[PDB]
Amino acid sequence: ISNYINTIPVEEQPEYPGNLELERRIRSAIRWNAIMTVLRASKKDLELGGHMASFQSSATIYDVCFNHFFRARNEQDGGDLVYFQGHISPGVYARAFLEGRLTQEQLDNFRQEVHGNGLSSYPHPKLMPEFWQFPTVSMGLGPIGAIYQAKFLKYLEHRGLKDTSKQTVYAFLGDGEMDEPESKGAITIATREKLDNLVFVINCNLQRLDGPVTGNGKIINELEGIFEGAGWNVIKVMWGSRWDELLRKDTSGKLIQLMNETVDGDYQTFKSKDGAYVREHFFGKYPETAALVADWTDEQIWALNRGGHDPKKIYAAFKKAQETKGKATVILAHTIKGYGMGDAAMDGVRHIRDRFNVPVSDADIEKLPYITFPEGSEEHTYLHAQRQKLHGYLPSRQPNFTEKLELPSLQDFGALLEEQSKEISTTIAFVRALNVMLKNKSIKDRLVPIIADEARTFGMEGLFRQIGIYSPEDEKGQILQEGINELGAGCSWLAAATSYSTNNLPMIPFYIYYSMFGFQRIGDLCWAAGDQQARGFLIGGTSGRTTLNGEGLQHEDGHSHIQSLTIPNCISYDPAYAYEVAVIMHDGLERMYGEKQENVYYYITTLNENYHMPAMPEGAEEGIRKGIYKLETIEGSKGKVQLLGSGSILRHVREAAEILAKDYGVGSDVYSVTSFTELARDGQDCERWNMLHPLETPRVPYIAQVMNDAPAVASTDYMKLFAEQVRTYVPADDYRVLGTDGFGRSDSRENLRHHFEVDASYVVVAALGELAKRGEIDKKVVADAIAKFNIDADKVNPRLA
Amino acid sequence: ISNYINTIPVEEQPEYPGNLELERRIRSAIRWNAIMTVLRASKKDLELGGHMASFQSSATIYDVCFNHFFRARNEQDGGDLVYFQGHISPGVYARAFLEGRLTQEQLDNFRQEVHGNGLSSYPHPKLMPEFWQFPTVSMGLGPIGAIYQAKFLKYLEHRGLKDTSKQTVYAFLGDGEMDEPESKGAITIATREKLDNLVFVINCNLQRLDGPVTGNGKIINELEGIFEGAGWNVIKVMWGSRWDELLRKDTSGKLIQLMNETVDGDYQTFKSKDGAYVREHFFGKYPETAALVADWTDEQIWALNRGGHDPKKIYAAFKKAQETKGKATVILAHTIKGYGMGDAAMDGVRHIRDRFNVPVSDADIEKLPYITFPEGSEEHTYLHAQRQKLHGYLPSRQPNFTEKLELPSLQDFGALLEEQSKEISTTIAFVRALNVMLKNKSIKDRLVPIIADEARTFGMEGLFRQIGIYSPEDEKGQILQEGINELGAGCSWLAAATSYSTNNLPMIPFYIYYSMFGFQRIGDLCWAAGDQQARGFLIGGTSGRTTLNGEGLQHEDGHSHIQSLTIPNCISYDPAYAYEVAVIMHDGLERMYGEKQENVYYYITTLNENYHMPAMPEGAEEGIRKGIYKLETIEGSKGKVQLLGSGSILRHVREAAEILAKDYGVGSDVYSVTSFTELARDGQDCERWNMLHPLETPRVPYIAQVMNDAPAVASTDYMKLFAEQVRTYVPADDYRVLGTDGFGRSDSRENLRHHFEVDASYVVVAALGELAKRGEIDKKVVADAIAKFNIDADKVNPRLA
Ligand SMILES: Cc1ncc(C[n+]2csc(CCOP(=O)(O)OP(=O)(O)O)c2C)c(N)n1
Ligand SMILES: Cc1ncc(C[n+]2csc(CCOP(=O)(O)OP(=O)(O)O)c2C)c(N)n1
Ligand SMILES: [Mg+2]
Ligand SMILES: [Mg+2]
Repeated sequence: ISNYINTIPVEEQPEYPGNLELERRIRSAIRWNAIMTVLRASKKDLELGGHMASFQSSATIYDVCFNHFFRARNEQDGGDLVYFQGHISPGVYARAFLEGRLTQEQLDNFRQEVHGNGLSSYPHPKLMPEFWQFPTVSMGLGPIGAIYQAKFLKYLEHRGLKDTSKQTVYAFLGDGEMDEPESKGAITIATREKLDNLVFVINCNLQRLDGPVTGNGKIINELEGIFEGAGWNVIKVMWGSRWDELLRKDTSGKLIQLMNETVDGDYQTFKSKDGAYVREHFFGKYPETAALVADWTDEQIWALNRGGHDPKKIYAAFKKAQETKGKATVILAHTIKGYGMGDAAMDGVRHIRDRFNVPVSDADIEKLPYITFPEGSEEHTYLHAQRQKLHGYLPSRQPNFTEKLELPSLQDFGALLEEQSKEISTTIAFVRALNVMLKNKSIKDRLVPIIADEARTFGMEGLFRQIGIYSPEDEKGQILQEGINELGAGCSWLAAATSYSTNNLPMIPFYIYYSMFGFQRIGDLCWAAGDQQARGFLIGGTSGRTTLNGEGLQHEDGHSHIQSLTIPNCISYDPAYAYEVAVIMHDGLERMYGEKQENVYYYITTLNENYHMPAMPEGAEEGIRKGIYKLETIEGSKGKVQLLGSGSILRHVREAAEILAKDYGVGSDVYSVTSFTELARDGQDCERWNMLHPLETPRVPYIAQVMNDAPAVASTDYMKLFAEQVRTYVPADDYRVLGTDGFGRSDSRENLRHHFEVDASYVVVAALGELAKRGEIDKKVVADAIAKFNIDADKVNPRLA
Repeated sequence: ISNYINTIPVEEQPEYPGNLELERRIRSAIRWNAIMTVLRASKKDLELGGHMASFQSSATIYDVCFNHFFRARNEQDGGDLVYFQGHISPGVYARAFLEGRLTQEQLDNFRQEVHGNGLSSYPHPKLMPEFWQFPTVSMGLGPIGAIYQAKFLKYLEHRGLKDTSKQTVYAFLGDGEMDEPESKGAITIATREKLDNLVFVINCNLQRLDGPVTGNGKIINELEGIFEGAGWNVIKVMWGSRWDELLRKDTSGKLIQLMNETVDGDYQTFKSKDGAYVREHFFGKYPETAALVADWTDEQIWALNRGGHDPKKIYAAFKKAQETKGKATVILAHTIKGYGMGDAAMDGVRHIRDRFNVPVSDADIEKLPYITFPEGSEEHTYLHAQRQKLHGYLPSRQPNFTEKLELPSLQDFGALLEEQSKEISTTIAFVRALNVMLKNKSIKDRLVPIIADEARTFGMEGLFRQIGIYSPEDEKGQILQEGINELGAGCSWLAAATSYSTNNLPMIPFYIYYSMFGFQRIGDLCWAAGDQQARGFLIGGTSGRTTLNGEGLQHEDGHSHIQSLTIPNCISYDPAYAYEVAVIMHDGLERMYGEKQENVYYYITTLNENYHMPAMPEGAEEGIRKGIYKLETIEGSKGKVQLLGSGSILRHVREAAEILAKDYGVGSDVYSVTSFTELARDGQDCERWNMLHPLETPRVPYIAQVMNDAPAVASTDYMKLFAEQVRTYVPADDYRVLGTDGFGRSDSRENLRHHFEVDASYVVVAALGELAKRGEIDKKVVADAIAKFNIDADKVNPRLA
């Protein structure tokens, strides 16, 4: 930790290149319109919300960036990637409005978006696909997402895919937000990777929402201490220009001492007092410091400002950041929260108009008018000139990539469609499918395989020899090895999955990890990825409750699909078979990166269990994509049922079908369900359409088109709700679902499948139970099956075990 | 960063208090039994799994701790709280066996739990309630959990609730695991809170699973740099005692330079070679370093070891940490991964028996026999003597607390059971309920209100004046204000929620935060809390997709209940009314902290929307607890439907009920569903039991004892699955569910409820639709209703919007 003063002394401060007074006129209009936007929303009394205090404290920081640093998307690269702090969005809207990119009508619909001509509260690409780029409102996610975006830009350069050298990634953070573990938890990575294209800009107004970040301490010193410790270049923007004469005049060093010893809480109290209270409780702490302002009027003292409000000090910091190589830079900008808002942070509005010399007359003020700069005006000319020199306007977003990729055909995955000689797993199928893609000339170098330390567990090690590990194992390595860091891997996957938009360079990430540590562990990033329109694959390896058998409670995933079905634009599959994996991956590839350019990402759970992989039935492709297809029909004269299974448990349903027929003369239709979720969604879509078109012929869910009315039983390696979600659409009156509800534990697969009551013996007993409720067989036969299979009818419910 | 040598020079090292030769014998027997345990499991060929290399690298560190530092649970306090590294559990089991706490049959059932008297793969209290305490295998979670556990212990002391001053929290971490953002993301908190009762022990073997943490860097220096910068006391245990002579006679300072400049990758290469290789490639880098070992044999050079394997260096580090105050200490223990296994770091294990001089012939070795120390042997006596001096054995766990609390009765919440005077929200109801608890002499000081920065948003500010904010706003403050850090807040909640077991001191936490940032953001910790048998309350505030209307996409929660239903021992509720909040909170209190001592925690979503709160219907209490009860029946002669709602949408369902009756002559039963999830679980339980007992009187799902067979419609502020989950158990053939599937966006509550198709209008159309399909009313009536209500039947499905 250094003294509590600017890192860049005035003697090393470059001349400011802009027109300060003109820039302030423009900035005042931006401040005014931002406030107007929020107040007009408030007018409506619809509890719309919206903030003002934060943008007021960071406005000047952003203003210097828009006038002298931020590069917009251009023909060479995507421009600077700015992770705008979420709640200062009203300031971004105000500026875009002044630049003529948004209309008054849109500002007037700030926070009312359902009817189409509105503005989102925060940066949501999914809601404003041509405007926002990075969802930052969910705090903590901005900072780590930025780190990995910066890393991904270096990767694209190193791999010879795109020259991103002129791009800077800016993460605009709040100081309270730095308490999120995700905010500082990955900062050493920027040093390991020498991310000199990354700048963290922390607005140190010393406050969170409901109080100071650390009133009894010095949050700026805390941040400096740990970032410096992590190898970052730290630039503190502490004081404005008026302090420069005062500091060089302090030959005693007591002013510095005074500044260093004062704590956050006290600096914040001074901010509320007055110029007299200041010379008294601050400058008046020591005679030498009190003597420095002895010849100062109380008004001249109150004029002393924080560095984050002085364009000259701000500019020096971003310039130094821009010049720095070898490591990332973090700028700690000292500001006043609710700057110039006196009242809280009609008289209040008048105070603001006056404080910032806003060009709004007394006759118009009550109309809360927006201010505009006419073409020909000095303000209009300068606003646009500065931006034209930096390549246009931002933020802006391109929702589709321009190039046409020549994707592999399903035929290209032919070997995976045939019966397998060796027993393999769906994870081995996934790796083989990836190898098929790495043979495609068009996309082979666009693929981005990602792992979180573990590769061998997923049989990814063979790929290493072929494409190597990215390690600026060299700078040309293709695989991203992110270590024991699922959030980080997820952020790399997200940067890759959105490169198609950000850099007009489609990249296709496959991130494979232990499924339990996916949505459960990085779920907020997964939701953010949907907002960001990510197009990529999440492969949840070692999936299924009973299948990663020895690992136990915190590893056995019988519910990731329940978490994944909550994401609207995540498409989820739980395939059993080698060929389904191939069809599913080919289709996802086509949908996301073919002409359709569908904005969805995929989640495929894969397995670590080897078994016989049969050939794909002729014509089953569409059913596989839609979610279900009839695999086999077994003959039986005594009764008929339908049996459904997915992932590793389909095996055992299929065994149950043999037993039902051989031992009980009960025929069955047997379905592989590659996606209960896609089927449930299709069902809801049909039910919804039907309800809204009462005069039309009811539409039929795909699952109801595949199935008949015979009593049905489903079993999967996931909790019962996974299969129960399609109940409403299943055309049979009786539908019984078995599942792995309950905490996992270590044992053999056989023991866990019996414990969770999903194995063949339970499927059989479940099927006979339905046939008994129909009278087709005597209840006694079900009782006898239970004893026959050594099923303990009285063991505790697995959910409670 | 300091030089790459021990922090503690030999000169300041205390004399080792133990019997080194006897300790080594005992330690070798533990290493052996640990290996035997895993190899026997392997032989079964059931893919059980299990690690050996990591415990070998950390065995000596744990050994010094077990013999000289770890305090077991005792009469005065819970002893030291040791977060053992997940996957060195075989070593803990081996020591426990040697201590006579586990039988051979248990070791022989390592990773086969299902039949009882087995052992979990990792620390899972839910599975071994009297043994393990803290679930750590989900790497990342142990370090942050440990930080907040240490802070919680300080809180307990500061609040005068329990003298925890003699307890130390030890977090045993891997160096690769430190990459998880959660591992270092909160390390600054330990400094803010002066956690001198916290010791992080990082096993620096330089390796994660598939390779080095940073082969081209120095992971120990990275860790030292950031922890030092975060204000921690860092103690490096780099080199064993054989190096002391070398460092002492090297007046050139070259050995140190050489140690400093060598990177992790090269150090790992040395360990894979031999003495000659080290002499040439390490010491041979400089004439002076070559000179230091010129008269050493290659064997003597090869004997040089890493500090983490020398009991004397280990002891000095732990003793120093024990005397360090004002901040937490992190010990960076340098070790060799695959220690003593060398060749592969039945007989290929005789290398291990010879390496550690294990008393087993080259003929019994194939039988993988366990070593024990008979009562009376020098080893047995010493093993137990050292532990007795430390109060017994650990880990161990007490499942229930001993004291009896005198809990508030439901009548104590009587004011909340009456009609409220003004329109309030369920969040206001929650705060009023907490206030009733704060008046109970028995539990008032055991309550732990927890917030993540925002308090005003949840109306928690009034409490600040009453019970204060914990700030060691002073150290007697009761509310934990964790800032913008949901994971940290969750970790404080977890420490509080398990204090009943850990410290035999029941504390009752209530963590309120924005519901979107609950399971979605800290879901892996919520799963771990379940494993840890947490008993507390998670209050998801500002919940419901349409209800936190202006906030938009990353805030509007219409799915946390889908995430929460995945945790077996989380009981979830979405009440509509203040009296339901009261009944649920009272019941939860009695279940978890009353004589039942049920191992479940609660999740209650609450709202930020005010509306009329009617009085509780007489006798509705149990129905509120169970999940559903009938509110009223409205007459109508043209048809009959059932209408269900929960949370903020119930009042709109009631509006629909009035519209149906008054405009269409359609009567209704109206139900408030307080918990769709508990009803679904009850139904699954009933059906499971019935089908396993085909001849017995079947169990009737609770929901089926409340609802009848008239067509039903449900609507809630959550995606359709939340209400669909009970379909199988609803006793009506038509059950239509409305929900908030799709990404949220900013608008008025009215606009969002119409966009998400969940408002009164849609419920009416849904109900009329069912009647028309029964030919009870003309299909035209539905079409006209759609028109009358300005419903756009062709707008896109909200799930895709
Ligand atoms: C994960 C998450 N938790 C909580 C919030 C709610 N929130 C909105 S503004 C705010 C305070 C932000 O303080 P700080 O980061 O210091 O920024 P400032 O407004 O001072 O610039 C919080 C906690 C959020 N957006 N995301
Ligand atoms: C969140 C999470 N991700 C992945 C794993 C899988 N895993 C088991 S051991 C291991 C490597 C651990 O390396 P390190 O932390 O360095 O410990 P060591 O065994 O070297 O002492 C990993 C990643 C896990 N347990 N938890
Ligand atoms: Mg702040
Ligand atoms: Mg390691």
